[PDB]
Amino acid sequence: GVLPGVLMTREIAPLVNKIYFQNGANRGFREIFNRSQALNGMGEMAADLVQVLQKLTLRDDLRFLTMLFWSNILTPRNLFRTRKAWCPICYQERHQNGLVVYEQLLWTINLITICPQHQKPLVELCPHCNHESPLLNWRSRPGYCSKCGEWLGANQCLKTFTDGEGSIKLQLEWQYWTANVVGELILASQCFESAPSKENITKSLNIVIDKVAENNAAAFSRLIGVPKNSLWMWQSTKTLPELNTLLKICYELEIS
Amino acid sequence: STGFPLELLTRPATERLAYFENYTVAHPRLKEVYEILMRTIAEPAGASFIFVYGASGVGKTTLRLRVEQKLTELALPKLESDRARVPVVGIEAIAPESRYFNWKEYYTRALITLEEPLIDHKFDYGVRGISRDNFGKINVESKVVAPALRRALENALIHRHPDVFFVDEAQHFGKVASGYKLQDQLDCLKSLANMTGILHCLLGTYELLTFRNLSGQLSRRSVDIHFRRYCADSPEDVQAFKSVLLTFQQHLPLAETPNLVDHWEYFYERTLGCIGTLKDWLKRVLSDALDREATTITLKDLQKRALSVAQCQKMFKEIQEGERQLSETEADVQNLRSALGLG
Amino acid sequence: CSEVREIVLSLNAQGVYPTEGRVCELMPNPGCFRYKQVRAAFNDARREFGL
DNA sequence: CATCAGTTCGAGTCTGGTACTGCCCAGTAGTGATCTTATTTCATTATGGTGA
Ligand SMILES: Nc1ncnc2c1ncn2[C@@H]1O[C@H](COP(=O)(O)OP(=O)(O)OP(=O)(O)O)[C@@H](O)[C@H]1O
Ligand SMILES: [Mg+2]
Ligand SMILES: [Zn+2]
Ligand SMILES: [Zn+2]
Repeated sequence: GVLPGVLMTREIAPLVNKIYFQNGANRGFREIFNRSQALNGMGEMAADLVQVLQKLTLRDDLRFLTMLFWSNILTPRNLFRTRKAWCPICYQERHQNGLVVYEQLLWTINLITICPQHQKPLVELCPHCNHESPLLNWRSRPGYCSKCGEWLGANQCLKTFTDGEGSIKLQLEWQYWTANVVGELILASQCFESAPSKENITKSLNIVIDKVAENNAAAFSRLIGVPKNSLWMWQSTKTLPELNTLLKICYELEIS
Repeated sequence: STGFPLELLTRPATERLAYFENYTVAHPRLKEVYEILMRTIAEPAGASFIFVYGASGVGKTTLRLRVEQKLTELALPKLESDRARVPVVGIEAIAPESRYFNWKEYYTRALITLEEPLIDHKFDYGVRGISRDNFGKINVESKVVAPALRRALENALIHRHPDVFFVDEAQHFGKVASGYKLQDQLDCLKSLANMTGILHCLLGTYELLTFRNLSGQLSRRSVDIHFRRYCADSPEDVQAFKSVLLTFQQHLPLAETPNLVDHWEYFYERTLGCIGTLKDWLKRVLSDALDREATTITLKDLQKRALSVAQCQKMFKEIQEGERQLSETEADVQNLRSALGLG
Repeated sequence: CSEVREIVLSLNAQGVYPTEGRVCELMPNPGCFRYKQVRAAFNDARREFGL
C-alpha cells in the first residue's frame, strides 16, 4: 500500500551502502528512476537490487526474475527500452480472470515488439495522456499510468497495423520469430544448469563459418550484411554480438 | 415416470439437496398470480404503484424471481440494439439490518443496484459526487446530500427506463423513526415513480395493507394484487393443496415415496395454506432424515420438526385480520352505488 | 537568508504577524524555502523577535 | 599482378554506475458561523363513573 518510489527511498536505499543511494534517498531518488532500465540489466546495479530485495523479502529465486543469468552472453548496447512497454489485452485478460497483473520481463527488451499471447504490438505511450513514463516512477502501479493513473489495458487496443501485403507479413513473421526465440530462451533459463560462455559463441562461429562458408568470412558477412570488422570481432575476440545480430544470424541459419 | 429420475439415489445427500432446493412447483394459485402480475407489469397504464399483498412463506418471492428471469430472457433479444435498459430490478432496499429506514441509504442502494448489471462508461449523472470509474463500476461518496442522490437516481431511471422496480419486504417502509407521516413517504416514492415513469411493485406480507389507500392520488394510481393463501373451506382449494403435496412426494428425493398424503389436514395446522412454509418444513425434515440416512419420511419425523401451535395461531390471527381488512363484498359495491347516486 | 531576515523584520515593524506564507508573498522566488537553511533562518528570526 | 580476404588503429555512438540543483504545493489541525436533524418537553383534548 505504498508508492514504489517511497519503498525505494525509505526501505531499499538506506539498506544500500552506496553513497549516492543514501544521498538521493533524501532529495528525490531520480537517479534510480531515470535509469530504471538498468535495474533489469546484467550489471552491478541489477545484482545489488536483487540482493537488497532478497534481504528485504527472504526469497530464493529472484535471480531468475531478471536475465542476470545471461550477463556473459548478452550486451546492454541498445537492448532496453527507456519507456514502459505493456500489452493492454494481457492486462484485461489477467484482471478479468481474477489473476494478478504482472509486468513481463520480455516487454523490457527493445527487440520485442508484439505480445505473443495476444498478437498485438506493445504500447509505448499512455493513450489518455500523451506523456512518457519510465520503467519505474515515484507513483508506478501495475496497470496504471505513472502520471495520469488510469487503467491502460483494453479488450481491444487503439493501435492497428497499416494496410499492406508486400512486407508487413514478413515483418510480422520476423517479430513472431524473435518473440518466440526470446521466450524459449527465458523458459530454458530455469532448466539450464549454467549459462553458455563467450567461448561458446567463439566455437559456434568457428563451426558455422566452417560449415557452409568453407572457412571464409566475406561470404558470411555479405550474407548477413554486417561489416566484416564486426564478424572478425565476434569470431576472434571476446566481443558479444548484439541480440538483434545474434538472432539475425540464427534466422540466416534458421535455427533457434 | 413423471417424477424425479431414479439416478439421483446413488448420488450423495449433497447432490439431492442441490437438486431439490432449486426445484420449484406450479400450484394453480402461483400460476394465476404470475399471470395477473405479468399482465399488469406489461401494461401499467399510468399506474405509479403496484401493491402485492400476501402471507409470509407462501412463494411471493419465488414469484418475483420468476418474473425477473422471464423479463430478462424477454429483453435479452432487445438488448442487441437498445442501450442501457435493465430488464428487471429486484431488491429489498428497506432497512437492511437497520434500526430505522433511511432515504439516503435507499437512494444509494437503488443507484448501485441499478448500475451494477451493466459495465457502462458513457453515463453522465447530473451530479458532482457520484460518477463511474475506468473499471466500469459506480463510485459513490458519503458526502452527497440526499437531493443530489435523488437527482442522480432520477436521471439514471429516466435514461435506463426499467420495466419494474421490484422491492421486497416493503412492509418495513413504515419504520419512519419519530415525527414523520407515512403519507409523506408514499408521496416521495410516487413522485420518484412520476418523474421517472417506472413501475414500483411493492411486495411483502399483510402489513403492506397499511398503505392501501391514503390519498386520492395514491388511490387512483395503485393497482392491488392479493396473493391469497389456501383456505380449507373451499373444496377445490383443498384438492389443489393435497395435489401439491402429491407433487412434492413424487419429486421428493428418496428411494421410495413416503406416505404423507394421509396427514393432509394435519399438514394444514402446520401450513395454514402457506406453501412456502410447507416447503421449508419439508426440506428441513428431509435434510434431518437424510443426515441419519433414512429412506422414508414417517409421522414421527413430521412431529420432530413440526411448527409450534402458538406461532401458527399468531400468524392465523394476523392473516385473518389482513383478509378481513382486504375483504370485498356485494355490500361494499351497493354502498358505492348509493354514494355515487346511480339508480 | 538575509533577505528573509529583513523581510520578517520589516513585516513585524509594520505590525503584521510574519508567517511563512506572508514572507514568501513578498519575495521574488517563493520556493527557496525547500532549502534546509532558509526555513531555519526564518524560524530563527521569528524566535529571536519572539514570533 | 591486382583482387579479395584476414588484421589493425582509432573514432562514433550508447549506456550503465555515480552524484547533484532550483524551486511552492498539499495535507492536517485549530477556530467561528451557520445551518440541520434524531430526539425530548408544553400545552390542549378526549374518556372515564359517582356522590350531591
Ligand atoms: N412454489 C415453491 N416451490 C418451491 N420452493 C418454494 C415455493 N414457494 C416458496 N418456496 C421456498 O420458500 C423459501 C422462501 O420463502 P417464501 O418465498 O416462500 O416466502 P415469502 O412469503 O415470499 O417471504 P416474505 O414474507 O419475506 O416476502 C425458499 O426456500 C423457497 O424454496
Ligand atoms: Mg417473500
Ligand atoms: Zn497480451
Ligand atoms: Zn497516463
